[PDB]
Amino acid sequence: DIQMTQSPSSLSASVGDRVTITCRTSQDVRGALAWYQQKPGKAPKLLIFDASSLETGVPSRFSGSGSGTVFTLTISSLQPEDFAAYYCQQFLDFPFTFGQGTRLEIKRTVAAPSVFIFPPSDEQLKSGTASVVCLLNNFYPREAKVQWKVDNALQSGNSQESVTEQDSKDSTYSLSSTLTLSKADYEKHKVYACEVTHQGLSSPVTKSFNRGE
Amino acid sequence: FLGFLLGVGSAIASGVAVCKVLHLEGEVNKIKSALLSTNKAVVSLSNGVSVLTFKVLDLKNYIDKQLLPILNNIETVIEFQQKNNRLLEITREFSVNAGVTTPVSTYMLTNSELLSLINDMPITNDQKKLMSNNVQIVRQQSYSIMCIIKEEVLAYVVQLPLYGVIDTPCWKLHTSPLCTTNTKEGSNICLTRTDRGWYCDNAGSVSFFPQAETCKVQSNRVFCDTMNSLTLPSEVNLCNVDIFNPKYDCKIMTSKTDVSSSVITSLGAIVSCYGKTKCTASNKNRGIIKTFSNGCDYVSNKGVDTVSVGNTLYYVNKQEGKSLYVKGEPIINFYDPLVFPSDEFDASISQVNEKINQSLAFIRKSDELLSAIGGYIPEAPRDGQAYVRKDGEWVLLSTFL
Amino acid sequence: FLGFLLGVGSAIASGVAVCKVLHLEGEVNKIKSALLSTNKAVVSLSNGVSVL
Amino acid sequence: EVQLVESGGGLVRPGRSLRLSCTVSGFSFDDSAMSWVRQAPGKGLEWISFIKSKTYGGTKEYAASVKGRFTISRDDSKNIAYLQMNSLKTEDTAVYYCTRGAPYGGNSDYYYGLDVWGQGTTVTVSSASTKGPSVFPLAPSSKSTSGGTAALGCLVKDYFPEPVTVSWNSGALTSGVHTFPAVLQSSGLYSLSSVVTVPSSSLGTQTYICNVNHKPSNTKVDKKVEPKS
Amino acid sequence: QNITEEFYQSTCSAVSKGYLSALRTGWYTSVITIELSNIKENKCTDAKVKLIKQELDKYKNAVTELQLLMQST
Ligand SMILES: *[C@@H]1O[C@H](CO)[C@@H](O[C@@H]2O[C@H](CO)[C@@H](O[C@@H]3O[C@H](CO)[C@@H](O)[C@H](O[C@H]4O[C@H](CO)[C@@H](O)[C@H](O)[C@@H]4O)[C@@H]3O)[C@H](O)[C@H]2NC(C)=O)[C@H](O)[C@H]1NC(C)=O
Repeated sequence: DIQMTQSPSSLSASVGDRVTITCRTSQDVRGALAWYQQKPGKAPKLLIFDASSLETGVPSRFSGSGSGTVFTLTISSLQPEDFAAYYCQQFLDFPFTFGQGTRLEIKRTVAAPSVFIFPPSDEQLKSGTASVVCLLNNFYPREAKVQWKVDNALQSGNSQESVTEQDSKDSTYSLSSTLTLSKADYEKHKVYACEVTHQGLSSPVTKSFNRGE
Repeated sequence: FLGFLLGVGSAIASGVAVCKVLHLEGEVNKIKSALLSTNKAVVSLSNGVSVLTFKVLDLKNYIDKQLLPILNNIETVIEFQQKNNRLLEITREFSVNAGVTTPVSTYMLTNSELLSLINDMPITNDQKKLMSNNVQIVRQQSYSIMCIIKEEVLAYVVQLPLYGVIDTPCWKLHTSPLCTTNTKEGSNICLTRTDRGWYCDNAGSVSFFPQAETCKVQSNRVFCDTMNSLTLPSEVNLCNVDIFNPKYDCKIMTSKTDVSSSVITSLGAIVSCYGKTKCTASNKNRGIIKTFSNGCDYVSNKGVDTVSVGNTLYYVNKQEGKSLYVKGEPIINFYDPLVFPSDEFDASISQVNEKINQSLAFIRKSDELLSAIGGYIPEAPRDGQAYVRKDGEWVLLSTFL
Repeated sequence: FLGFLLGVGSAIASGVAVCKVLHLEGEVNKIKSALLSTNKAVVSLSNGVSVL
Repeated sequence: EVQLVESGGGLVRPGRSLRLSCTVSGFSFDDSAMSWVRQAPGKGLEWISFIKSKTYGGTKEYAASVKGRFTISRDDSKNIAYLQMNSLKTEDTAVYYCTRGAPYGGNSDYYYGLDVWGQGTTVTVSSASTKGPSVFPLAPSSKSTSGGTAALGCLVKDYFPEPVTVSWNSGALTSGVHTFPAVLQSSGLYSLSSVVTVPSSSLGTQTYICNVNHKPSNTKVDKKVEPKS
Repeated sequence: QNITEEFYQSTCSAVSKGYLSALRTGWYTSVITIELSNIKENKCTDAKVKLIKQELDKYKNAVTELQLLMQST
């Protein structure tokens, strides 16, 4: 197979800015690069074929360039419609392997998250499991680190994160990390803490609770 | 291809008509008095026809006013040259072209003056817009007939085009030879559509231009000339979708010359690869992307940059558009090569089918009379004695007994 | 004589292709920046083709 | 005019078989080549298979990830292209798109891109059965609500298959609501959380009820979320 | 705009649809005038007069050539 490597994987930019996504290949594909636009959930759309040739119906702001190993996709003046995912594909020989993908997000001023923690309900404890929920509400940028501390012991392999899309109004993200434990393991300890590390906060915020209150 | 079917017309016949009108006495004075105040005016001549009039250079009000009193600083020299150079170049262009020049040069009529003439032309605003945005094409379709130089003005008529048909749909037909693909050399037969050229809708019929070299194209707009056109019925377009339609007899051309060639279209390329010729279609980055088999095939410009047939390299047009490949059996396979009329130029589908019925008729009829016209007895030997009929011969009757 | 047996081609198709490439944004600035020092240079366009 | 409609998706047990069918409408199917590309939940695009036109043989080209398990085929008589999925894993759960390979010219065995794309069909491979959800409140504290603006929510746990509709106060509460995307748990069942930010002063007085509707099991659950003690 | 093209394999031909007409149907005539001055001869040996005199010679020879050209239509 021929190796595809897109750079960068994530890109933050505002409307009217000039952006450039790069696609590196392992071999000389002889200018057989393709650029596609995929909006979340919808089918991808062929934007650029050959090296620089533009597919019919694609606006003039989309430019393709590069040759041999490095290929560049350029958007001259950004529009609110161009914020989506972009994939490069090789068409030298089979397999027609795809690229890594590039998420294109709307740039915004930094906003520290609102941290909350929710203990497991009494209705759930009667069933056998326990789910402790930590919520990071309305923050930017996307990158955030969440650590669970049970009796000040860091946990790994039991949390499961889930993040919302960029808000269409304020352009902020919201994250929900769920720590899953057994009823016995939950009732063995007493202090449960969620440590949030993010760029907007100078020091990591640790929201915690104790079994009972 | 079908340019011989066109008529023959006199191009500047209209302008010369106005030209000879200016030769009459006093006619030039009407113009000189009309332009005595302004530089542009409307003059209705003796025959009632109204024409625009323009004074582009006034050496009288320079030589008699600014130059004469000195003859009765150095800058005055150069100023004269700048004023006189146009008169010289207009002279040069005339003295070579025998008084009739085309296209109309910038010396004969600058862009400002031409746009002024278009602005005062008595036609619609849409035509003013069209002629103003395409002045280079209007120049190529205009003439400059030198008329008279009478006391004391120089005069030439500029014959401008009038576009009475605008914004109707047009389409260009490209054709190429369609031959069979046998292994023997002289065994193949060829057929080619001759109706290639430009077509435009016009007054419930179609204007056909067989010499597409004379039609000029800017963007998606086509400036053609009706003088070298043909007024065909609307049904002519059927020849593209149904060549065997009875309502229109489509024109073809037969031969036996199976040579390889290519016809670059607006959005692609036709390749007729016959014989041992090697024909390919190539891309500027990938290289060869198709090796044509024997026959007539097509390749769109979507991703193709060059097309090579034999020793010939063609660059295809990189215009944006959708190209559609319509499948179909090559109609040349519908013909029997043993009765195919191979010397046909001004031919058509029905003319070829009727020559085939006629060629076939004589064989079935000659066999219908000759086979068997020997089923009858001939004439007995015409000597003295009598002959009776025995087996297939005339036996001497005297043998009984 | 046998001129009808010839094919039909576009003469300026290549130059017009380079022309349509020159309409793109920044394409003219690459040339103006390349010839800012000398009067002659070799420039590779966006599609990789190198032209004088 | 040009349309690709893939069909035949849905639920299938791990190790079973499922045949996807892509119907082409709008152009000549015989002259064109078809390809299958899938996208896993949360991951990028993955190229799966490719079948050439009749003109250039009948060559089926597969990707390394599904070679030997998947099989592409075509029926030109009815303008359809199949993707037979055998020996299915849980990793094959994805959205399957049907695409058309664009020849480098009008007709050529070299392709520059995927011209037309179908809208896709969702294929879920899981051993799990149909199951309603359990709703648990993510209640705040009744002693020390933080900030002036507090957040509360509902935890919709252990349900199959996707998806569930979560509303707050029967549709009256909309501002500040974040219903997170579902996450597949280690048990094979899904679980999501839907939260909402409300003023802290309304916590002790206002009633907040989340309404979860689960169509696959026909389960309607309204859970009132109130602080502890 | 929005240009199309179709290729018919049965007849080995191609049609390029999507163009607009601009046919020349008739003619329109306009008269352009250049007013000249009736100067009989350069009636007048310094440096500047030599140039102005031969430039007037260019003018008179041009109108003479146009007079010879006018002798036919
Ligand atoms: C020839 O005719 C065509 C029409 O037949 C026409 O070109 C059209 O121009 C418009 C201009 O806006 C195009 O509209 C947009 O095109 C972009 C290109 O990527 C699309 O992304 C847009 O889709 C949006 O729709 C989603 C719906 O939810 C949005 O959420 C999202 O933001 C998408 O961006 C939108 O369609 C139109 O696509 C073309 N169409 C074609 C066929 O070219 C024009 O008159 C002529 N063409 C030219 C080049 O002049």
